[PDB]
Amino acid sequence: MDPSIIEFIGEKCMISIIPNFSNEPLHLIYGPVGPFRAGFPVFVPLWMATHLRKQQKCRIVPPEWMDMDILEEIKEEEKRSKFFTKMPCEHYMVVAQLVMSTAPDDVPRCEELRTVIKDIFDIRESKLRTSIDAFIKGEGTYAKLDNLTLLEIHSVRPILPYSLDHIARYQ
Amino acid sequence: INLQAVKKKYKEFIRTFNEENFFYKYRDTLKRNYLNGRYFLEIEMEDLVGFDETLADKLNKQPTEHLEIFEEAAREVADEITAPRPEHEEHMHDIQILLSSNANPTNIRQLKSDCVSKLVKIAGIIVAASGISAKATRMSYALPRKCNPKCPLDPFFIMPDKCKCVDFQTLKLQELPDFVPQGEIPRHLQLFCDRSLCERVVPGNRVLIQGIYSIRKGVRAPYMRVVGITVDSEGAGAISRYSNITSDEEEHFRRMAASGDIYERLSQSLAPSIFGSRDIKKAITCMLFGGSRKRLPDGLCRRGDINVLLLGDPGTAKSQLLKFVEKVPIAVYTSGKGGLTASVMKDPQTRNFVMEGAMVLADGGVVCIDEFDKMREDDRVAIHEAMEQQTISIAKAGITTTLNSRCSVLAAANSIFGRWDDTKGEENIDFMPTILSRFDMIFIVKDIHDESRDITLAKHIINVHLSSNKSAPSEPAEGEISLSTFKKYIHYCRTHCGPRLSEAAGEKLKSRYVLMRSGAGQQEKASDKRITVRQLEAVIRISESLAKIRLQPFATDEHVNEALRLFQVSTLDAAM
Amino acid sequence: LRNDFYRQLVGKRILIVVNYDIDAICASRILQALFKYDHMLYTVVPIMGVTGLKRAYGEHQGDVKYVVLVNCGGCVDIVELLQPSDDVTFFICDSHRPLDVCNIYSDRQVCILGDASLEENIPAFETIFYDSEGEDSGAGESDQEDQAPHEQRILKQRARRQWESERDRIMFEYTQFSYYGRSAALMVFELAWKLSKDNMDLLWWAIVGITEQLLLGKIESGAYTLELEQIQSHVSRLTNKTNDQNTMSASKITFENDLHLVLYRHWPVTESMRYSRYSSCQLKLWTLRGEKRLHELLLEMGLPLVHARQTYGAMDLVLRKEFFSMVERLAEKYDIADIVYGTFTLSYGYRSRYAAADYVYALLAIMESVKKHKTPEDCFLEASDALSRQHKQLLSAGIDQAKLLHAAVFRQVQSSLEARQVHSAGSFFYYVLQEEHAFFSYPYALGLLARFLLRGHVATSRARQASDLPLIASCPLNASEGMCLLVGIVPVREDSPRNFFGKAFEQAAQKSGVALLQDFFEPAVVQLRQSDLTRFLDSLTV
Ligand SMILES: Nc1ncnc2c1ncn2[C@@H]1O[C@H](COP(=O)(O)OP(=O)(O)OP(=O)(O)O)[C@@H](O)[C@H]1O
Repeated sequence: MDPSIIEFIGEKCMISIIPNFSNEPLHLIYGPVGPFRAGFPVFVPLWMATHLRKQQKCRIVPPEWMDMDILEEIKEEEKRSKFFTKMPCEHYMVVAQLVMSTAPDDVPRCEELRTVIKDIFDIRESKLRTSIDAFIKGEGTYAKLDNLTLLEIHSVRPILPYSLDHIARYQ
Repeated sequence: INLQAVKKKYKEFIRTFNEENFFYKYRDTLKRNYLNGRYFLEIEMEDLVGFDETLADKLNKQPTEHLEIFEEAAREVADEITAPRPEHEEHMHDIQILLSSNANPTNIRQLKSDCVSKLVKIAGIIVAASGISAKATRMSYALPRKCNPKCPLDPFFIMPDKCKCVDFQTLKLQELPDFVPQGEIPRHLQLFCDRSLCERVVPGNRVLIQGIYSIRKGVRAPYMRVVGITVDSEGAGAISRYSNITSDEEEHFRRMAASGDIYERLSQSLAPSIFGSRDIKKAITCMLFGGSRKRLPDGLCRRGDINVLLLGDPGTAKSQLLKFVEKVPIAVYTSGKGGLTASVMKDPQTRNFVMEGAMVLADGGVVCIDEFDKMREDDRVAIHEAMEQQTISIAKAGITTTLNSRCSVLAAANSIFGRWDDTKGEENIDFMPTILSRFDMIFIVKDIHDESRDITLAKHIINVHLSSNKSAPSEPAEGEISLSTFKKYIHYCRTHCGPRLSEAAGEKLKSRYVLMRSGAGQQEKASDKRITVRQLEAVIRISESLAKIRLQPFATDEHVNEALRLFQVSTLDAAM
Repeated sequence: LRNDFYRQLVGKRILIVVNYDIDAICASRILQALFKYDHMLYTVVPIMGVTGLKRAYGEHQGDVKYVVLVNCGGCVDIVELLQPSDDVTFFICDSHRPLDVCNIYSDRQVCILGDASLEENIPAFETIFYDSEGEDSGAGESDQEDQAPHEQRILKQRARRQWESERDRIMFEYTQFSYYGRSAALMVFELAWKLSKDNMDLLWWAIVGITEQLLLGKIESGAYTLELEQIQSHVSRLTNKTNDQNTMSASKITFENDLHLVLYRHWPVTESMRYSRYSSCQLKLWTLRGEKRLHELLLEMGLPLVHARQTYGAMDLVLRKEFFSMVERLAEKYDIADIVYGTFTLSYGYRSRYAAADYVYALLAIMESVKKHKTPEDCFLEASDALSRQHKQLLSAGIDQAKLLHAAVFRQVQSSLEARQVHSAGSFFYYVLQEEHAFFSYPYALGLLARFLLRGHVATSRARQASDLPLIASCPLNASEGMCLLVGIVPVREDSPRNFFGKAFEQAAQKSGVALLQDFFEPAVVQLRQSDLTRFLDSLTV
């Protein structure tokens, strides 16, 4: 648990971009990568778009779950979500930060998305405290993940359990 | 309009505050106030220019309405985030706002008809303020005629099970001493405070203020309230009870503490313009720090602080030194002519015997006076008492509320004929010894001649007294700097540590005081003609003070050889 | 031109930046960023003086290949200065142009950035080392006894005749006057612009580089009313967004026609109309009358007096928007004409909108000649760690420090003037000073001192007989036990006719010569003993 440790997890996820070159001094690295030729999309992980966009080589575009409309209806789904809601790729709180950091030289609508993603973030986080104001009787066989994410749950992990076990031992 | 504001602008304003680094909001601040019951929030007044260029210039003119459109926007933006789901808004709650700025301070002498119903900024000083009665918002002003067989002409019964309740305190303000009171005396003003800012200002402090000058009823009346108070930085203008000091400040502080060249650094701190007089000065600074107020299972609330003495021929800079000790946490100063009585007056309203109460005003501060000499004895007995038990009693009319106050005290003096008395015998004081006994320090001043000292005190003063010299070269000295630090540093150091002695100090101190009293008695017997618990119980306070200095709880008697060699000055002074 | 040489630059290097300047940091931080782009590690350098340079090379006495120095060159025949230089790649890019040609030739270990409309020294070497008298080039350099492939020895006569008749132009070089020339890193901007670098902050940095010595009174711009085309042509023509610019961070930078009065933005007015020279001296405020004429102008503008002691930022709206909308037109008729100039501005975000030159007057105030003995180099490392968008707690401290200095400046000027310390002392004017300040220890502030007294006295107490005469000044350093600093400075309003004093002080050095130093690559400066100037001044009259 760190701000970057889970980027050695999460940053491996995939996006799809367009570079500006022909094939490089080497053409392709033996692996799942596809061939490099300007003017067309190519699918990549995310430990390069950092390296690439600021290397002034190419453009970049996001996945589809980054919008306004889908992330304006998912919240009203979440409002009645007595348990959980829709989960676009399940570590989407970090791709947004590493995209909206550099990318906004060309990306559209680079603030209102921040507005809505925090507006979902806070509501689900405050949800993930009220589990605790009902969690009774040492019920360590009954709890919630059903459409939970990861980037929230490290914000609880060292507080509650590390003491909860040796405390609520009595029941 | 009422709604186009709340409809989008204020409601999205808080939502829109954005700098990456993902801090730059008032949302998280609002929630982390909410969680802990605070119910407030702060803003500047030149951030809205970072949002628009009009609303601010409307905030000045119609503030009283805008500062409720804020409250509505605040709660309707905050209760969405109260919701974990629809099941933990137990019930909503109301808040108060604060705004601040750094524009410019004003003076009371310009508060006139044009500066009315309008925002301002001033800087003054405080005397006292009221208690905490009440005021509320609604319940189930003119209450008109209709009723709601007949029910006549205004039968309205308040249902105060169904009424509400907020706070009310009525603060006060006097001016500063450098804005033409010269051909006058200083005027002052009374104030108003609303919900969460009682017990935010004790009297006797320097203020910044953000307020508004509005009326209540053509000769009609004035008043002012807080529109988001803040405070002063006259070095540390307001650093007297609370803490916005940070780990950085604690770090710098305690990193100064272990620095074992701080005390001899601080014996040269008070006077960037005066020469010499260092052994006089090694315990004008410890007087601030104070020792320990150790109560016990029996009665003995033994004397906490210490007390100072000095008398000497003029021409050695007494006055400037005491004015400086006033300057550098909280204190006051008079000298002579003032009391023996306390204040049982009567508000002509209601005709009762209230207690206005000013050794009260140093209950954590201190006090300094000159001329215990030239103020006669009708007002010395109440102060005979106060400074040994601190239980300032009252027994005048049908009240026996023996309140108390913990204050120390500093004494200058003037003896007749210079060192005429100080050479010969019993004309040290002309009055009595039990306020010469009941003190700690015993430091006499002389102005003896020597040509080297003469010529040096000549040129030393000239470079001081030439053209406001000290812009560049004062702080470039080693560590003799920044009284502001001293204020905040004391208000730390006094309010943390609970020190007390070791084993090895006790026997050495007992033997030393034994030899002192034995020498006094031998001077009695070696002259065929003529030592309190107070002396021990005071000199212990210098060990207390020193351990307070270095932040070590336990201190040694080898650490305190300095203190007892300071008391040596007293001993060989009252040598006769 | 290094669209061809830059492809040599991959291997190891050393990036030196000679003595402190705003050209320095501006032209060098950009290159730091460049060289951390193509994956090379490199070295940035402080210079406190040419001895620091020689010990630096001593400290870097290796065979490092692509060694660089920028904004220097006129010190030695640098081949002679530099023994281990055998085939090593040197680079100059300096704007102090009037350099000897011994440094230019020997095309192995230098880079001739010779490019100008002045073909003035073409045969300048064809007689110095090529000919000689009293020494087989087949010239005077070789034998002179009628052996070189009216008398047998008129060889030397014609040789020295040509030599001296063109020392008429050699004495014109390095022995009449000095200056600087062109920019510090605008050439470097256009260099990098081929490599697709649209760093708006780099444009701001080079704007800082120019607006230092765009001070058409201090050092000439020349390109200025041509760069109102040129720099805009760099930036304005290439627009990445025609419709999407209502953004928070680093909105694409702009240009507007504004003024050079000090710190109009961050302070109140009536103290900030008081500390510049051009507004003050042309209104004469250190006398009482100037406040009255100022006041009667404030009438015509009809600003409130109370407002004129509030911060401009702190004013209400309509005045603080209409301010310059008024001042530009009804100031032309009341003695002051030429504070309006061409500069830029931009905000990072919401805090406030910094003024495109208001860093340099904090930078100049970051020269803290403190007694800690370290702080010049730390001041450098702070300065280049300041110009970013990131570090900004310190720029406000810089502004505060700057303003309190600038309002300490006047405090000495009234003190000095109306006691009539303006000693004529013959052909030029002369000033003397007694003890030390942390304010005006170093000489940048010292030239700033001189350039308020000068206009004040020489404009206002004389006829037009002596309004064109030069300047000197003492400045003691109780720092170094007594050295009695001096600086040379020019007469009034002659932009191109710059310093005689590139060497001119050396006349008295030639006559008698006493412990003189020229440790700075700066020519317009000298350093002395504590009081060994008086007879040296009697020498240094003519
Ligand atoms: N030791 C000293 N060094 C430098 N300045 C001094 C010294 N003593 C006195 N002064 C100057 O004299 C003034 C101090 O005189 P001060 O007011 O203390 O006399 P005083 O103690 O009030 O006399 P008295 O006790 O008779 O009233 C200061 O303003 C200071 O400038």
